[PDB]
Amino acid sequence: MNLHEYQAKQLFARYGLPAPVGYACTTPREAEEAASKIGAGPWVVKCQVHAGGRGKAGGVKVVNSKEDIRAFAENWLGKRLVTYQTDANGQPVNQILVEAATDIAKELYLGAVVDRSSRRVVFMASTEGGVEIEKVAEETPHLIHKVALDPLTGPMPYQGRELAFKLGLEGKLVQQFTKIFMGLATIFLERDLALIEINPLVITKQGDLICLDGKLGADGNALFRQPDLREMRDQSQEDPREAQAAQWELNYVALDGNIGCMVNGAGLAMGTMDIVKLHGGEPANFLDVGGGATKERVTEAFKIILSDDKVKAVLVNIFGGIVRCDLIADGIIGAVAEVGVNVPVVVRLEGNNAELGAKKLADSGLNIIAAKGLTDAAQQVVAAVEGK
Amino acid sequence: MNLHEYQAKQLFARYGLPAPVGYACTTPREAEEAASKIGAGPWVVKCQVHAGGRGKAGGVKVVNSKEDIRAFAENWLGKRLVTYQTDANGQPVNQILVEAATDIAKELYLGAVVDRSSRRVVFMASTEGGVEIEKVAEETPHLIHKVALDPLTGPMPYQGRELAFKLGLEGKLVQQFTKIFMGLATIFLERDLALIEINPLVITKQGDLICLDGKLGADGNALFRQPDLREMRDQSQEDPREAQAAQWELNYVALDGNIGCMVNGAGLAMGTMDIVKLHGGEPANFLDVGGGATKERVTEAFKIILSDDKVKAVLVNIFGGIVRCDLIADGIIGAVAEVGVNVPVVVRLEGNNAELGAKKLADSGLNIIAAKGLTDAAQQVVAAVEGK
Amino acid sequence: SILIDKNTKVICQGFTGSQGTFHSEQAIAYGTKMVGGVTPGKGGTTHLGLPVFNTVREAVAATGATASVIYVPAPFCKDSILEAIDAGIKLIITITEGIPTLDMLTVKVKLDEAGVRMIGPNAPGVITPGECKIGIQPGHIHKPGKVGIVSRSGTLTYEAVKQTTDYGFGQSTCVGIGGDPIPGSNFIDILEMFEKDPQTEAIVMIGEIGGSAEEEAAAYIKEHVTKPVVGYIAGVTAPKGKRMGHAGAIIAGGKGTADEKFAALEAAGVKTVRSLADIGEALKTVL
Amino acid sequence: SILIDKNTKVICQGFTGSQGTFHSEQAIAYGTKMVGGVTPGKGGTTHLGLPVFNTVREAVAATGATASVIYVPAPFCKDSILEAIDAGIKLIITITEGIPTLDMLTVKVKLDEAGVRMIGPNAPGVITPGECKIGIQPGHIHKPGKVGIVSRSGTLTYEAVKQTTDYGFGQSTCVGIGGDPIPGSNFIDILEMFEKDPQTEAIVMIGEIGGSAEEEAAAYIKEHVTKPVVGYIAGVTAPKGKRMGHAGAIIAGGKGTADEKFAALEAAGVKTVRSLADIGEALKTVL
Ligand SMILES: CC(C)(COP(=O)(O)OP(=O)(O)OC[C@H]1O[C@@H](n2cnc3c(N)ncnc32)[C@H](O)[C@@H]1OP(=O)(O)O)[C@@H](O)C(=O)NCCC(=O)NCCS
Ligand SMILES: CC(C)(COP(=O)(O)OP(=O)(O)OC[C@H]1O[C@@H](n2cnc3c(N)ncnc32)[C@H](O)[C@@H]1OP(=O)(O)O)[C@@H](O)C(=O)NCCC(=O)NCCS
Repeated sequence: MNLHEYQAKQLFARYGLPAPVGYACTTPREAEEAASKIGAGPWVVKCQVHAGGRGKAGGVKVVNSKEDIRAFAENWLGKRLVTYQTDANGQPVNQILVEAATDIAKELYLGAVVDRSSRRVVFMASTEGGVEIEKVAEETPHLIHKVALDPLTGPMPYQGRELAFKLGLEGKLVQQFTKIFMGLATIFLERDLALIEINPLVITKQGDLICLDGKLGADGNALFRQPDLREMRDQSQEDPREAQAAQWELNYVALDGNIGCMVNGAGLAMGTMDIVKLHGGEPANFLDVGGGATKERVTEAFKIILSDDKVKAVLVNIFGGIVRCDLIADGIIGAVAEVGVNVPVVVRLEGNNAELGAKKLADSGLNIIAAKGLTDAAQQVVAAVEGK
Repeated sequence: MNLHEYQAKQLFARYGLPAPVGYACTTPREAEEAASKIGAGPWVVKCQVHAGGRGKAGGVKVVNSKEDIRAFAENWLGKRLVTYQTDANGQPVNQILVEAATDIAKELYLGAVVDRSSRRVVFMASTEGGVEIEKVAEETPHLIHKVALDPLTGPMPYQGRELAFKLGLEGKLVQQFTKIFMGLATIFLERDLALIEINPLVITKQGDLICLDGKLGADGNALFRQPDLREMRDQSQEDPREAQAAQWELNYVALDGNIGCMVNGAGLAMGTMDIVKLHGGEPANFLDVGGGATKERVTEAFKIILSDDKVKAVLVNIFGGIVRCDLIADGIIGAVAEVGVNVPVVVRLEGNNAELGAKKLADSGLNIIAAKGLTDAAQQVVAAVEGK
Repeated sequence: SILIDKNTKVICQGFTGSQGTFHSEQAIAYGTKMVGGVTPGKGGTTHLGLPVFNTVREAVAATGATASVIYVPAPFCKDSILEAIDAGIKLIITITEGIPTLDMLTVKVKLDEAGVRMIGPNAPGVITPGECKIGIQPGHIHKPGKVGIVSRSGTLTYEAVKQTTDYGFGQSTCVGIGGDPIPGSNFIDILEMFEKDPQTEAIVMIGEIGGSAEEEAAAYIKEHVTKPVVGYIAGVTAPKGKRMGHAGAIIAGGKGTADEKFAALEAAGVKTVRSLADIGEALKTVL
Repeated sequence: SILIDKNTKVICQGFTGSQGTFHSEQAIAYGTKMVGGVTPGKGGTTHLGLPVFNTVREAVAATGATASVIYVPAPFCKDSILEAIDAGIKLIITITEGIPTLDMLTVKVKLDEAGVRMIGPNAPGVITPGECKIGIQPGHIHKPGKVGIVSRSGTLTYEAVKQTTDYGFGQSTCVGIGGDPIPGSNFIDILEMFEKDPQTEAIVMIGEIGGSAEEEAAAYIKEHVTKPVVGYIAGVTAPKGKRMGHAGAIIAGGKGTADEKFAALEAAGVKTVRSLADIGEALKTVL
């Protein structure tokens, strides 16, 4: 689960980490009024969307008149921002972060993730701030420094200094860097973060470390014990169908194609998509039924999948699960009738009563082919969109 | 460093642990006024001294009239309480804890220490509450249950349940016990405790777990990062010479005997005492100079040691250290003159200029024998008290 | 076969819960030597004709179970697993989905130091066809045989199971290591066990996007696996940086794409197959 | 000799501090191959003619030191020790006194898993007379020899050192394991090293009140130590439950009295001596 920059910064504040003076405003009026609360211009106004690359899309500007803050807020509030990290549809700007201008002397990068290969939370620091960290990892690997949090001891100050000295920091900046590391590592552990990215972590002309930006990722699996983060969820930043599917115990992820996929199992889901791909198809989505395929669940699945116009056929691949193949067929039938599915539906069924459920599908009359095996299923759904 | 029961209970409160309703009062008036703040009698009034066995010494009583609370506070405030756990001189009662009477159904024991053998914080629980835990360990070892906190994971709920089920608790009492364990283990780790002892941990007639008593021991070595505990130190509970010695970088511990021992090194100190013992002597104290034996330090040492009338000779055993043997001799000389040491002083010196410092002692005129070796030193100090 | 057999004595944590009950009934019906269960608060009772204990330690003392299947909701798993480890259980199969990554991070460090093996979490379980079944997998599609299967996915494993039964190869043991980012056991751990297992003649390794377990497993296979390995990775068509169902199925930092794993496996000499439908065929080939 | 020798390359953490400076000068004068020091913030400078580094890792890369002596104030020791362990240092001698017990509890768990050996804290150090000196002990009372000494006390060790030099026995190596409750190394750890050391012909084990390291060491000696062991425990006249100077010198729960240790040692066949002045004599006897 992603947080907004303003939220990450509130959090940083809460942990004594340095971030610009700023306020998240929801109206042009609040935004222009925040200028004076901040002080002397110029001020930085930033759209608050979960995606990055807001800069290159004009959502971040340094203005020097209240009249400008206002114009900016007016231009963006309620509008959707499209960055290279959002789909073509962009993310809604409901807050404009208005902060004090910062005097950048140098730009560093400091971030952390759970490294699956070493099974540790790993902090990463680079003098290559302001740049996409992946790019720096690609090209100048020797400029990225890392430390692994020891699960037995918690973050240790020497790790912060290690990074500080490798960044060539010195003097008070080392102590300051260490503080930031210790607190970010503390936040990481205590809020069950999945990711922290400060890009850029800035050394100001006045010679102080400051978090110019902040990107926090929380572990969704830990939200049950993170009430604060739980409330910070901004649903508007994601395709609503995702949260929609989730209440229904479905995992939905919209894609580009026109062949809807409904499968039980994430692995089978991805694999199904790939097979539709292998057979010249174009998967419109990932939808993992995973929770018992009850009739209503399937109905929901269909509503969610078909809520996308590009969908010109739906492949249903169900291997096993809790419900028997005939009950699954009835639900597909019932969902296709009810939801008024106007598209061809190919179904692959494996398990008890696979054939009886196939028969039930064939005898429905509805445009639902019962495939005989997965390869077949694919070819048939692919074929079923040819022309459509 | 020990805390008072009332302090431990404030702490327990702070961590959501259940303890009686009570107030630490410093005057009979506050004490009698606390009765009504508490409610319906009867009330429990307890002298607050670090030692235990306050009960068997009359410092804990269940009274049923304000007039009684008052009489009790009047009898004890400013007076010293002597228990089997204090020296014959007792500990000052400066607070009377006035708490609500508790309806005891059953008495359990729950405590924790750092177990040096297993190198873990270990919680211990027993159904044998109200009893000295050592006694239960002696006699019914199978009734003491233990769990070791895993340093890598922190206290875990299953450990609390383990103990709960071994105590035969059940129903909500298990959840309640687990909470108490989780919090006591959290306090132990976070406040750098050395010891926790809830005796008794009571199951009330109303069927709830409550901390009738509390005995917390903090790790002195951690006080630099425990500001709260730091302020809780009640110096009046210990021989003042101890804190006195500490500011001077001396480790003093009063004993019974009449042969004062001044040595550098805790090991050498104990060993010195034992040798004086082996040679028919009776050590009056443990005093480890340990910090550079400067002249002033030695002077302080003498003041502290001799501040005990029973002292009829002082053995000084110094092996090495930072100051050369002759400078040490001058300081002994200077301290004996200045402090006006009126007792024989035997000195064992080893290291650079051992003999030159021995000469300096012999040529002082002062009653200071320079021993030739440790066994000798002992025999001479022992001999030096014969008759005196 | 690896991990379990006809002699494995299993206890179930969360035994009296829905899934714990339902899936223990299935285990019991298959002949798995379920010998008991743990549900704090119901010790002293019986369920499915087995004793229910309050703690794993009481259950182990009582039954000698060396394996535990965990059906405890996510919020209490760390606690459960840690309790099992502490009670001496040598094998933990954790079915639970949703365990915080930071909990598995700690658990994994513990599992390794205590020398306890854990298959999962977010896994379907383990089954040695004809001998032992721990988990939620459907026992009727398995056939005692010679192919060992390891997968990060439940359903995809079934596809491979179906195929290997339909080619008459059968399965020695199936290990669903789960879809979480920090699993208790990984491909290399299981692969090594198949290599050392006489009964396993070929191996099917099923992966997906995310992490680098597959790439490392490839490197390991080239160097220490001699039996033939057929491999399949799902997620070729998965967007980057989006969780595809399983917590671990997510391409983080543009690293860990299906193609990379395929290629890394191909380079290590593994027989990869692009369509999961051809796992059986590919086995026939190197068999 | 054990732990260190003429070839041990040592770095010093807290090198530019008072004690770090003073005691490194002594080490240097004795011939210990001090090769550098670490003081965050003074990397790139020189002190005592050795390079000063900002981190232990820079110091190890630079010098190949495998040992580190730590003179860092208590509040920063955990950090220091953990930094050394992480930098690959294989031997840590920690002189620092006052380290919170809970810090050493964690450190000790770490030391053991990382396979790093730590002598201390609150210890005088280690010295292999004639070859290497790390610590604060006075080098001039030692004599290269055949007696290995382990003690929880600094000063008491000197007494034993003096005696063994004055009987001409000399010392193979002296290990002051320190006076803290959770030391990095204990009697059994060091004892085992003396048993396996050809140069050490007899052992002097010096203990005191508190804990049960001596009692366990006795049990160990009976079973695995063949060389003769002379033992001495201080604190016969110590009150219970009162800290006698060293953090670990305290009889907690009426357990760990000097007499118990003496008796436990006697039972294991160790030559105990009641007066520390007769350690030399007792050695002569079993020598
Ligand atoms: C594990 C899971 C199945 C549990 O679901 P569930 O059985 O419906 O949950 P229930 O509440 O019915 O049962 C849980 C039981 O755990 C018990 N429990 C809780 N903490 C426990 C602990 N520490 N030890 C033992 N049992 C514990 C409860 O007592 C409860 O049983 P009860 O009803 O007798 O009180 C579910 O949380 C889950 O993770 N599902 C996803 C599984 C999955 O998709 N796996 C992927 C493989 S492809
Ligand atoms: C360890 C001890 C001797 C340090 O005392 P000290 O030298 O007077 O302290 P100083 O402040 O002079 O020096 C400490 C140095 O550590 C450094 N330091 C702090 N944290 C550090 C770290 N993580 N890594 C490396 N060095 C560090 C400081 O830079 C300081 O040196 P500086 O003056 O160049 O800045 C003292 O705290 C102590 O424990 N004394 C008791 C020793 C004892 O009695 N032992 C028993 C054996 S019998």
